[PDB]
Amino acid sequence: TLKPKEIKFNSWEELLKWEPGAREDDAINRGSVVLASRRTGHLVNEKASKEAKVQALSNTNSKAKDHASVGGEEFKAYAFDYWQYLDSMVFWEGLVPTPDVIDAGHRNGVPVYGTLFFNWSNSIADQERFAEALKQDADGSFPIARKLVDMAKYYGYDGYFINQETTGDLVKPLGEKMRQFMLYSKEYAAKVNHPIKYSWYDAMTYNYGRYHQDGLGEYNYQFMQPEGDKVPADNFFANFNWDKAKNDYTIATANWIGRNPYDVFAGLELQQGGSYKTKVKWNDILDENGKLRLSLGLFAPDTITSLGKTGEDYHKNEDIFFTGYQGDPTGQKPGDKDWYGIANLVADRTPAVGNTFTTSFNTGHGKKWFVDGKVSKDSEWNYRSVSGVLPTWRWWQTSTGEKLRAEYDFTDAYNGGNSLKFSGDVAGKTDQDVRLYSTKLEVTEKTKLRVAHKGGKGSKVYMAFSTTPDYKFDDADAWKELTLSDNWTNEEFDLSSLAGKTIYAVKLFFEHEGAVKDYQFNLGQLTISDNHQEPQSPTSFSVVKQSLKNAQEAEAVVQFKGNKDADFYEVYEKDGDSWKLLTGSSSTTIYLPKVSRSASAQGTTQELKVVAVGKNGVRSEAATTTFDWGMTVK
Repeated sequence: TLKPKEIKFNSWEELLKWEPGAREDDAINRGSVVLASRRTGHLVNEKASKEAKVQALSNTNSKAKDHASVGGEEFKAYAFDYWQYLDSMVFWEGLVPTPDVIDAGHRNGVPVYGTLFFNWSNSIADQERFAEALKQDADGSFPIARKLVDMAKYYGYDGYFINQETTGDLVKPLGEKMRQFMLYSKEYAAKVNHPIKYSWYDAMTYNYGRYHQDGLGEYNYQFMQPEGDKVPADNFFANFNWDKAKNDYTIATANWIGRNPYDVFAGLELQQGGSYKTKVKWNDILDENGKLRLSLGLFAPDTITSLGKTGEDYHKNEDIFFTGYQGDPTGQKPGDKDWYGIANLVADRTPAVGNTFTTSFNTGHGKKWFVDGKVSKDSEWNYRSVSGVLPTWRWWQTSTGEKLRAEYDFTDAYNGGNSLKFSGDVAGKTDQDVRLYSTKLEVTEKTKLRVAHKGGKGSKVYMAFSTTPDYKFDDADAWKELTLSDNWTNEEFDLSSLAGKTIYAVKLFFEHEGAVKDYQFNLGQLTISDNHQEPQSPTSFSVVKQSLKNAQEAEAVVQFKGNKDADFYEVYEKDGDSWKLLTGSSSTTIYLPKVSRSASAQGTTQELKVVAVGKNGVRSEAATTTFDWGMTVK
């Protein structure tokens, strides 16, 4: 079988038999993107906290029977892009996160954890499964802990969330061994130079089996207890029935043991709640100033995909959840709403740091895949490995009058599945802006700006940069007017006049001199970089495996050698006289679910190509190979 699959073990015996590289889909299942660094920018909301954090517990993947661990030929997906408000993402459905989640999170500077779940049960089988995980070697080391760390290192993810719901007589005496399993793990992980973190569900008490405190208290503090300068659980997930007293108790307990209260994440039951419709006791967790006194644990936020019928709906509903009903991360919750947007309460972070930043607003899914403004893949996909960096703010807008609607555009894009679209009936003379990205980008004599865009008829449009951390746009050398036309254009601007300065934010600015019915402008790509070169072509490109369905459709896997300048790679087939994109991936091993030929295809072979897409947004030259069908079509 060629299709890569999620990694699951039926027993601890099977896990102990695990070895790096010993599975046929290992080359594909490894994460390929290193965890990016992030900056915390100037606060944009008066009620947001730099202390309060957010951890998502997400069922990230399709549950369809034969779904691939990389994604699939379907638009609808948990195409998460609100990384800027997350501390970490927990892959809820299994032990080993998939490469599409790992790569997406890491590009955005968010660590990704697997889940170690012990069944809500007191069956002897389950208590034994639990005891067995804590088996020690002669030395007191934990062989299961080693395999967990070895896998985190090999597949390239950042640790585990432990949900220990198993209870009973065999479970009760194992509090210290559970605690030492976590401490041991982290010692071993530091020794293999791949440190991990643990997060811990409020379930198993130290001495009394399963009992949720809905908080940190007298029965579970041991799992957070400092051991010299180390700790067992890094993060604690409080059960959902917290209130004012329990939160007070949590804070008191954390403080007494010498832990930061913000390492406790108050659970929100978003599955039974219905995402942003969840009835949260905000009054119990916000202080007198309207500010979070604990961190927030999002249970099953992926639930939000079921609130709307389309992929477009997914993003619009995520907006309500993460930015809030007011629709601007600088604004306050509306008086007629109960839900606070995460941005209302928690500060954003940004991976746009260094000398180079690029994005084409790739959300990791699409109805089509565009290549420089032209349809290349004329059909639906989700391959979240290629998820890029979407706007920090959705949407921070000011206007002398009315505001354009900002949204994702899945009908037209420059590169990937979507652009950003700004549209509305402009009623009269107006100046307005859309502040898009928080950044920390160092400008040199070599720094250029590349912007791909379309439309804007009836306006002047500019891109402007703030060269101060407080996001002021007062620098005359930091404004570039765009040359507008009705088709996609990609323009380059010299930033050398800003050499020695740092860019902290990116905005668009719009001027309309009068009314404009049906106004529309699209932003399709944004790059700030001191490198304008094509990355090297991939080398050693071949079909390594194939499986034909018939003379016109096959699965394949391809492999090649890439380079450090590549962000991700695109694979295409030649369909008659037209190159058409198949898929993209951060990896150098790539599954092709459908290589296909038309009824009139000539010969017994077909050309494929792979292209590196640079960290600077520039494509390499293609590497090519020949897929051999072994047969003609007719």
